[PDB]
Amino acid sequence: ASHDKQFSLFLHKASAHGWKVAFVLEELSLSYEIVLVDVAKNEQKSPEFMKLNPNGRTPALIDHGNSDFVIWESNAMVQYVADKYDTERKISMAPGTDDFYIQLQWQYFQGTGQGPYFGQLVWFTLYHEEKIPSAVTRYKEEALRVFSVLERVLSNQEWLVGGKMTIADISFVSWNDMIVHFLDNFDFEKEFPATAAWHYKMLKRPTIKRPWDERRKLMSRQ
Amino acid sequence: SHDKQFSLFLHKASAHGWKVAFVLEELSLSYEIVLVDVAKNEQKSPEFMKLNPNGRTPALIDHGNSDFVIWESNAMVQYVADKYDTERKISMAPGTDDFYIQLQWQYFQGTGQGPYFGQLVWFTLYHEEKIPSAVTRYKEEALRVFSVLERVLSNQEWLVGGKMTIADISFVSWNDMIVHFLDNFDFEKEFPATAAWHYKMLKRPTIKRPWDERRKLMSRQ
Ligand SMILES: N[C@@H](CCC(=O)N[C@@H](CSSC[C@H](NC(=O)CC[C@H](N)C(=O)O)C(=O)NCC(=O)O)C(=O)NCC(=O)O)C(=O)O
Ligand SMILES: N[C@@H](CCC(=O)N[C@@H](CSSC[C@H](NC(=O)CC[C@H](N)C(=O)O)C(=O)NCC(=O)O)C(=O)NCC(=O)O)C(=O)O
Ligand SMILES: [Cl-]
Ligand SMILES: [Cl-]
Repeated sequence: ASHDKQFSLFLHKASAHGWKVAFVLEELSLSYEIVLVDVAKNEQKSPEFMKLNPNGRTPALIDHGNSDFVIWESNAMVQYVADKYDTERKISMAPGTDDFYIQLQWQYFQGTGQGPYFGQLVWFTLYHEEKIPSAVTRYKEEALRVFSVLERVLSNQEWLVGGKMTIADISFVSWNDMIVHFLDNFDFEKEFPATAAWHYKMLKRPTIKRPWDERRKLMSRQ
Repeated sequence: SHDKQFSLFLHKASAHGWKVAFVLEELSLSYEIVLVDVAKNEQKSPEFMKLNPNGRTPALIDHGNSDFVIWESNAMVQYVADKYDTERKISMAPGTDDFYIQLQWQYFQGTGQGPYFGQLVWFTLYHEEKIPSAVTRYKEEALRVFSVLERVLSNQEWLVGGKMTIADISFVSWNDMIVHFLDNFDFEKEFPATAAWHYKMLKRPTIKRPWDERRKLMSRQ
């Protein structure tokens, strides 16, 4: 509000979800200011943040270029910015097309399949009040299953939809980079070669590397 | 093998396929239910994985659109509503701000209600080990989901656009299924606005009819 960027992006630094939106904003050359919402201090349950998102979870977006339009759910945030602002369709499918709905299917797989299950692996590994190996194993195996699904497609085609990198592919990047540290003796390239190549190719793009380097800086020992 | 516009592949006990059936009914679109029995691991069959590489129900084939195949229940709903609800009886207009609010709520359903409700069911009934702290974690999360809905629905009739849409409809099947997994739970007493909203939708014949079909199928092994 007291910055001149088109978007306010509210995120928690350790989360996969806000940075995903940042990747897309960078790709689309849209200006944004990050506003940190510190989940470690329970700031996501503050009245201020819950006015933005009644779910009380990060991230959320305010589009100051559209009369301060507020939207949450990281995948819906991505869809909103791509549909409205990716005029040249550099990284998104045209609305209405069959491909748009396949692009949507893949984002729902990311949001409902990758995200919550990766999140439960992290939860039972680090944050649950007791250590439960059967629960950790359940979600470790699920993470590997998710990689296998991606591999089954990406070993046969370059990108998830439309013959080029889109918001569907981009949406997996942050969680995929985060999760490898929670898997046993994990060699990404060895175990899922096509998925690894796809992941690392995206991560080399300066539009994606810059915010990801910023996350690393924010989380690093100051 | 049938003359209906859609083949809807679902598992009878799942919340997700019936949600799609509700929307098909609302839009007077013809469909044939094709059961994929998860109890027999049919969701990992070669035939089904050709439809959905994730190997989870449901999936859709639109025989009115060159046998278009799509999976993820919320994406299936969006496709059907965007393409066929031209009068916008139960959906927001594509492109509009309200479309993205409608999308936000469907993602809350798909990423927030569904997976957490599903883990409650999992740790209650299906996990090899019985783990009280896991059951507690997801019971509390289910109640939290209701509290989010209540925060909104106590102040406005519908989630978006001043009308019942696919956003509201998407919560119905799971909200009926979950209450049997909660202790000492009186929906109306605990979350009065959410309860009234839910019960109103469940009463619609477009929703009750497929839900009664679910009951029928559930009753027979
Ligand atoms: N579908 C939503 C998901 C949004 C989401 O997951 N937001 C997280 C980002 S913080 S990152 C994920 C977060 N981790 C934690 O809460 C651990 C914090 C640790 N104790 C500390 O002190 O830092 C978490 O929610 N773990 C449990 C789980 O995933 O089920 C959040 O706000 N969580 C806070 C809350 O729920 O109150 C979207 O895509 O936008
Ligand atoms: N985001 C997807 C979710 C799709 C989904 O959850 N599909 C389920 C429907 S069956 S219902 C949910 C299912 N239940 C079970 O696996 C127990 C089944 C019992 N024995 C019976 O016979 O009904 C399950 O996946 N429980 C664990 C969890 O939710 O994490 C499925 O195919 N599961 C099979 C699989 O994953 O192999 C969508 O919305 O489309
Ligand atoms: Cl975030
Ligand atoms: Cl199903």
